[PDB]
Amino acid sequence: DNGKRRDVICETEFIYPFGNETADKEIEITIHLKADRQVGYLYTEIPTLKYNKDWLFLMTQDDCMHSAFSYTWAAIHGKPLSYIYYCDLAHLQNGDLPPDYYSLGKTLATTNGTGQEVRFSFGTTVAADDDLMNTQTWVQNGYTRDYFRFYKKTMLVWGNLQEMMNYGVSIAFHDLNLPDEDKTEDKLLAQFPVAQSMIREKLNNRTCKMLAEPNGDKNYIKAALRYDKIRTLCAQSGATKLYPFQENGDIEQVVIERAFYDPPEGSGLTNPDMIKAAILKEMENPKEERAAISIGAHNTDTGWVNFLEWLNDTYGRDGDDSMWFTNQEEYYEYYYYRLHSKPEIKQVNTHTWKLTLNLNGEDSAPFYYPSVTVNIFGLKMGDIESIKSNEDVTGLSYGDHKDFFMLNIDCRKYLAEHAENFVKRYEANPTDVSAKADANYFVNMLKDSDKKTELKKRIE
Ligand SMILES: [Cu+2]
Repeated sequence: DNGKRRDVICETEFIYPFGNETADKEIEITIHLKADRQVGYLYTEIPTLKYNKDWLFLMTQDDCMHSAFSYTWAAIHGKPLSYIYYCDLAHLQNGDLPPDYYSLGKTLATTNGTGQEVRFSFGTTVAADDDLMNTQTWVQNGYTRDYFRFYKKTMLVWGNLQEMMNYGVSIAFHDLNLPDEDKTEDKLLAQFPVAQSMIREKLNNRTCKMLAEPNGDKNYIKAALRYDKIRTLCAQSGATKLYPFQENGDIEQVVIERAFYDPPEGSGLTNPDMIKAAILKEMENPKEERAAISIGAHNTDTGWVNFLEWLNDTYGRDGDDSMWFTNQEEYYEYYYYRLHSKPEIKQVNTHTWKLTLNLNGEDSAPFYYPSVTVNIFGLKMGDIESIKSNEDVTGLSYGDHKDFFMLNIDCRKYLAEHAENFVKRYEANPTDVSAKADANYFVNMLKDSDKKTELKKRIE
C-alpha cells in the first residue's frame, strides 16, 4: 500500500567493504609497443595533483548536517533536489518527493583527463556517538496534507551517511558527545575510540582518520594527536596553509588550514559569494604559487547548489577541467603515495615495458582511496599496441596529456563488486534514470575485463 504512512530506519542495500580493503598494492602494468614505434627511453612520475589537475579544492562540511545529504551529495550525484525541504534516503528509494522537487539535469564533476567522469568529492563530520543519528524517517507516497516529513533534521540519519560512503564521501570527527565540563584533553582522548566503534559498526568497518576542529577548541587537536588513528586534521587557526606544489614535509598528524569565508555582517553576501571571490583571486597566480582552496561549510542550501554548478561549469567537466575537487582524506593519501611510492619503468624486450609501483598506506588502517596518476615521459598513446595489468589494478584509464602520457590507476580491491552492486540496483529499479546513470558511472571506472563487458551488457 503506497499511501500508508511508514516510519522507517533509513537503510541502503549495500556498503563498500571498507574493512576488507587491502592496505598494500603492488601495481604491474605491461605496455606493448607497435612495431615501428620502438622508443629509446621512458621515465615516470606521480604528478603533484591527481589527474594532472592544476589546483586543489577541498571541502569538509561540519556538524553532520542533514543538508550534506539533501543538498551537497544530491546536487553532485544528479539526484532529486528541493529548494526548501530535506529528503532522506528512504524518500528517494520510494519516490516520495517534496512538492518543489527539481533536478539539475546533470552530475557535477571534473574529468580524470583520460575521458572519464570524476564526480566532486567532499567530507562530512559525523556525530557517531549521538543517538539522534538513529532517528526514523516518515515515508508516505501521495500524502500532501503536510510536508513535515521533509523538514530539516538536527543531523544526518545513519542510512544517509551509509549511502554517501558508496560514492566516496569522506568522514571526520568533530564534536564528541560529552558534557561541556568533561571536554578536557584526557576525556576527549578516551571518547574518540568510543565514537570510532560506532563509525566502524555502521559504515562497514571504515576507520575514521580525520578531525575537523570544532568551535576553535584546541583541546580537540591536543587529544586527537594522542589518538594515533587520526592522521589528518583541519582548523581555521593553528594550522598550516597548504600550497600543493610547494609542500615538502610529512603531513602526518598535521593540521591543514581550512576557512569558512563568512561574509561581512549585513553585507547581503553569502559564503559561496566569498569563496567564489577567493577562487578568482587565487587563479590569477601561476599554479605552482597557488594555495589550496580549503573550505568548510555548515548548512548548505540552494545558493551552495548553484555554486557547485558554477564550479562544474567553470573549472570542471563543463569548463576548463583544471580543478581537483576532493575531500581532505583522499588528498592526504595521495600526497602520502607521492612522497613514499616510487614508480619505475623497465624495458622487458625491444617493444615491451613494465611499469611498477607499490602503494602502501599507513599502519593505522587501510587507506581508502588507493588510486594514483602516473605520467610516462617519452611515450604517446599512438605508440601503444596493448596495455595489461595485474590483479591489484581494478580500474585503469589512460591517454595523452600535453606532450606526455598519463595513466589513472585505481586499486580499490572490491571496485568491480561495487560496480555490480550498482548494476543490480538499476536492474531492481529499471525505470530510475539516475540509477542507470550511477551504474554506467561505476562500471566505467573498471579496467577492461570480462566482468566489465558483462556489466556493460546488463545496462545497455
Ligand atoms: Cu562545528
